[PDB]
Amino acid sequence: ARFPEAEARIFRKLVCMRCGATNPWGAKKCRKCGYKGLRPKAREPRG
Amino acid sequence: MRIINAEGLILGRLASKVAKMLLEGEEVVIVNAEKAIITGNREDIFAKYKQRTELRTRTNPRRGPFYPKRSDEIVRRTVRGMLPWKTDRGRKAFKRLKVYVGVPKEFEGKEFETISEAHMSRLATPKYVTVGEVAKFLGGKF
Amino acid sequence: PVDAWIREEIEIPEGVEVTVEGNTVKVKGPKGELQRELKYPGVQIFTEDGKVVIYKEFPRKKDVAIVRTFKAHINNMIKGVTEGFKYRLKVVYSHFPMTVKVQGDEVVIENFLGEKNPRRAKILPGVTVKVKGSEIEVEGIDKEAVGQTAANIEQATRITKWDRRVFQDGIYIVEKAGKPIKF
Amino acid sequence: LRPAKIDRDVDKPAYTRREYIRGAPGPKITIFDMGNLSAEFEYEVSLHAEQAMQIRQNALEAIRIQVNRYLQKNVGRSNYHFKIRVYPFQVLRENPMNGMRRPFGKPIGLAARVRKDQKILTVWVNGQHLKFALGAMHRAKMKLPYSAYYRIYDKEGNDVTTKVLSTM
Amino acid sequence: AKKGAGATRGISPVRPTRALPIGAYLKVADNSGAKVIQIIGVVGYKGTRRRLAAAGVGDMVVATVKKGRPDMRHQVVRAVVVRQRKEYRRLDGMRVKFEDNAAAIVTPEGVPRGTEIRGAIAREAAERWVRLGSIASIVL
Amino acid sequence: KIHRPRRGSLAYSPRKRAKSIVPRIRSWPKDSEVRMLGFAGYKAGMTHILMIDDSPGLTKGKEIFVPVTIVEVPPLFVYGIRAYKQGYLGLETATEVWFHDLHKNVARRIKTLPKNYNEEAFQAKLGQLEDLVNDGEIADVRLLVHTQPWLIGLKKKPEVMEYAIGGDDVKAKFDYAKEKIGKELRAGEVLHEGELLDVIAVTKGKGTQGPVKRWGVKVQFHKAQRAGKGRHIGNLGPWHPARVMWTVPQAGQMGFHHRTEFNKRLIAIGENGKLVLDGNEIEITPKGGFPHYGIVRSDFLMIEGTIPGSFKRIIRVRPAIRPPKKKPPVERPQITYVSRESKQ
RNA sequence: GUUACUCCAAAGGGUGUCCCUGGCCUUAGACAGCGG
RNA sequence: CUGGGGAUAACAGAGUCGUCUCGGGCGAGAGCCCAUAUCGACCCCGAGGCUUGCUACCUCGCUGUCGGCUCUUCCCAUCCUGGCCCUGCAGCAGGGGCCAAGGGUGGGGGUGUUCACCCAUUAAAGGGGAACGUGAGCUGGGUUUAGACCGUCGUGAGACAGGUCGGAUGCUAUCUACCGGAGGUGUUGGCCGCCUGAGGGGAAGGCUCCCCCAGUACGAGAGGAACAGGGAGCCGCGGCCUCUGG
RNA sequence: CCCGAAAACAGGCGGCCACCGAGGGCCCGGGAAGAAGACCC
Ligand SMILES: [Zn+2]
Repeated sequence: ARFPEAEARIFRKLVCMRCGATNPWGAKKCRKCGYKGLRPKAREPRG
Repeated sequence: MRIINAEGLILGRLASKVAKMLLEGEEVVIVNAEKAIITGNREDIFAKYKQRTELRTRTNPRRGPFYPKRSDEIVRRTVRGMLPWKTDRGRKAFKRLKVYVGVPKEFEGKEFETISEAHMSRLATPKYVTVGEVAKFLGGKF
Repeated sequence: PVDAWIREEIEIPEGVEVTVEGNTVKVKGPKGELQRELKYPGVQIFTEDGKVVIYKEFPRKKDVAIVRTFKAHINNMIKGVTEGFKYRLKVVYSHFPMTVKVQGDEVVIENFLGEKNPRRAKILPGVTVKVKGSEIEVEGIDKEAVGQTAANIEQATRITKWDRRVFQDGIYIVEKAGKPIKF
Repeated sequence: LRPAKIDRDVDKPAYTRREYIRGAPGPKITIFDMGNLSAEFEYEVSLHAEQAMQIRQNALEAIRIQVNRYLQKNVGRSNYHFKIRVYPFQVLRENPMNGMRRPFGKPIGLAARVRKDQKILTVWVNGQHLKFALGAMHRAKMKLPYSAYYRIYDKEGNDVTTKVLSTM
Repeated sequence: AKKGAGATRGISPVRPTRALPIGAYLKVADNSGAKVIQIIGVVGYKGTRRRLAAAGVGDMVVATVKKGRPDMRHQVVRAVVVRQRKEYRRLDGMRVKFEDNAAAIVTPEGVPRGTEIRGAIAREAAERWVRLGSIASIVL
Repeated sequence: KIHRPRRGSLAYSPRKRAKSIVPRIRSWPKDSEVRMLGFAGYKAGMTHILMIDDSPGLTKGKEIFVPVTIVEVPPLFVYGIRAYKQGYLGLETATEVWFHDLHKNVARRIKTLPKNYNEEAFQAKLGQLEDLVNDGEIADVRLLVHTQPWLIGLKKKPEVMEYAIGGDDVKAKFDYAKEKIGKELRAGEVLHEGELLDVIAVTKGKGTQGPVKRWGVKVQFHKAQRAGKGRHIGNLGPWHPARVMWTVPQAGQMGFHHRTEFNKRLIAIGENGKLVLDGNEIEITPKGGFPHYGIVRSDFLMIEGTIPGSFKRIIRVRPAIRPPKKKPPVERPQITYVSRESKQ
């Protein structure tokens, strides 16, 4: 139940740590707020 | 009576000219009211007109306001705005005008004027919408 | 401004014919006609020795971007009447094997996650769908139609309520007109 | 305590003289130089005020601690000569609230009066810690009441911020 | 079916009239220690401004025990209304009524506390609550 | 704050006397079958039946009590045909043709009728209209109809109405109308047993009533009952806006309103006051007569439930405009008992 | 936006677009692909 | 008691926002490790005027009243109901955020209470504005006018931003406003009847449970879903008198 | 779904009279309507 075919289109996103919005994979700042803190979408549990 | 085809004309400039004619004393008929254009962004335009339509007296809705939803009446109301509606002179001028959607049989194959200082080739930016679009968004039968 | 006469040029291939009349571009190849409206103030399109020329006379950055967008579109139309486009899709399931069928202008998916109700996806005019085992192919001439049909089929299988790490069943794109998808 | 929009303006007269002010308080800030105090470095990163300000000692101390911690953790005491140039002399007063009967404030704190384009603080450094000095600059700028700007100064009295910034 | 082996709840077609509001006293018809209860609530009921909850035959109420053996006095219990004086209609049109207002004390899940019911109960209650019709001799 | 919903609905305002006592029909339903889309009659009374439930739900298959209202429907006379074209804003009447041979009593309603108007002129006008319809100028065709209340000794003055026709083809509608003009129409030729109907009438009159009855406002505390304000409302509104709002409940006319009631099932169509069971024929008029009415003698509908209006009043009926998906089947249900006992 | 005043919200961010500057690259540079 | 005063307090309004409530910038760090899933110090920048204060522009015979009952309407800074995103999101659930104000947000106990506390239900039992909405609409429990008692202060007469018992609620609607009912004029001759339908109003509908899907997916277990499909009820709205009751 | 030709472009259609008189109202017997008026037979 790993399915890389599915991971490559579920988990190729970035998230802004101020506003929370999803952003395209190769970006530098957020669509909405202009913030520079963008992290990859969590592909494995953290914590 | 002067007959003006509104196809491709900027609404406010057209209305200014027409108001001056009505005040000078002429009878005017506008045809193809749905094909006149309004410049700018669709969201701002539609928001303005929807806000106009949801204005009413809180104590009695039979006392207005009565802002329009149809295209011919939008055009008529703009002209009215450009006149002295509170005086007898303005009321008589406003009675000298008629506006029509499309072209009715009675005006087929006739001389249609055009107002040069209203025309959209004059424009440069392509952000524009149509009065018919506005009417459809507001819910008017044309 | 950037320059004074930005001019882009596309060479026509063996058996293609481009008509340009009235902001409408028309392309004929071995297979099917294709039409497209491309208008912006100051931008002109016409034909040369063999070429399609797009031209503007004192451009700004945005105008440059638009000229090159139009060029991209014309090239895709030409490549499409010349060869065509084909996209590839793959099906995966943990439990509950899903049956995918083509009937009319809709694709039908049933037994998705155990659901009694079937999901449905539209097929736009002029696009062909084939199903070979665990794989789907979407082929045609219009790039936008082909991509839209494929995206319809992929969104017909979408989950909002449960964790997508564990729940991964669905239909996914793996290749868009040649270039494969990779993480 | 009260917000600093009350005390950042410079329109009141100077109120400094301890032999006439009764009940005046002592300074919370006591240290003004830090690091290696003789090393003869090269570059002087100095902050300047954009317009005239009154800076409180609470803010001054916050800046002190923050900047020195950054510099100690990422440069080391044997470098980074840090100095705060301005002492807090002006006495701030608040009206003990009766109402506006007999309003003349009792002392509550202190501030330093800084004029347009007046050096506030300096970090002397060598070639290969400029980026950390500029981080200190930015951290400090973020904690002041009005805006400021930094310069980079060479020996002989010259401004070199343009090119030294360019090369990095 | 998930669990049909033994079920507590059923389905009636009638829906009698809500006749007994908050504040009503009810004689207890089963062999538990309680004798008289008072209604303080009606399970599964939402009202409006200044309206009291009310119940009829077949409904579960929340009650307080007023008379009874000491272990039960001052306790808050669940009960099913099993007899009422106000007329209600059957599918054929005929009205039915009883001589008193009476309830039987149960568990929230529906299980009867007690072993027998003394007297006649209503078919509506026996149908909505299946385990009561077994411990009641006469059912109408 | 305590929240609660407002007292009464604003959807039937102004609450005024009806314009006419004959109800108009504003909208028509879409029916493929080319037929006349409604009928009219006179209310007679209520009774009840027992029958085997046919509607979806539980109780399907069980015997149940069902209340019934009876509507007396003598045959209508089709006296005219009317054509409608498309105007600038909406539909506009183009032309009407009336039939030449009319009952005497129609002049009590239409005081000024044509004088000579022979059969030949009638045929000529119908030809004019046929050619107009064949040209392509016409958007709709409707029938003009009148009641005959002299066959039941109720009145001599008739009610005059206009009904619509089902389907799409204007030419097919016109052929239907040309067949039907100059002839009587009976309710069996139009309605199907088991259908769902909408019913339209003017409600019972009550005159001027106050807001406890008209809007369902609360009676005030007993202190106010002894102060003279028991059946009043508290206040007409706030300081600003410095006017009474129309939404505030007040006294006035209650009843005699136009109302439409959705989805009433037709259960049986009778003949000459009799209904056929499996073997026998039974009079639906109860022993002693329907009260405030007498004896049903012509033709009648059973409609289950309740309908607006007083007893001797004109009711209009149309097929359902807003029905559900889970319908009952269009057949007469199995009836076991009909009440014939005295109703007084 | 269509406000001389009587009667108009910032610290902090965006190179969104139009401009003035200064360094490192540029006969092969910033990637884009075949390989070590 | 008289004469006066908004030159001067209590109150509604007006101004202001220290205080208050609601936010934000940077980042000390806490979080197995990992700044930003969650929590975020110290300093610095703001919004609102529904919390209290400050001031004394308006009003000294406008109405001076708090709370409750009744009745209408508005905002969103969203508790439930519809739809989505991230997670230190296995499922069931939780936490934090975005769109969205169409509908719902109730019944009781002690106290004059608003508020707060408690009980049983509930999908949840959100909060604010409208002269702290509403006394020419009701009530009059509270708010120390005149009578009286206790404590304390005072030589005393007396007092108490202390407690306790008792203690008058007026009005024939001039104008406008709204609910409904009638008579005229006009619409270029008058009259009968049938229609169109510009424009206005609407919540006319809103919500819960049960069966089945299924003891299934998920999961070490224990626990425990969803789409579609079938039934019943509660609240709201509009009618009717066959049945049942008054 | 309810109100709705005073919708000032103040409407459409069929028929009657007119350019003594079509038609209406009061009066009379009533009620399914109703504070006076209005509505209905
Ligand atoms: Zn953001």
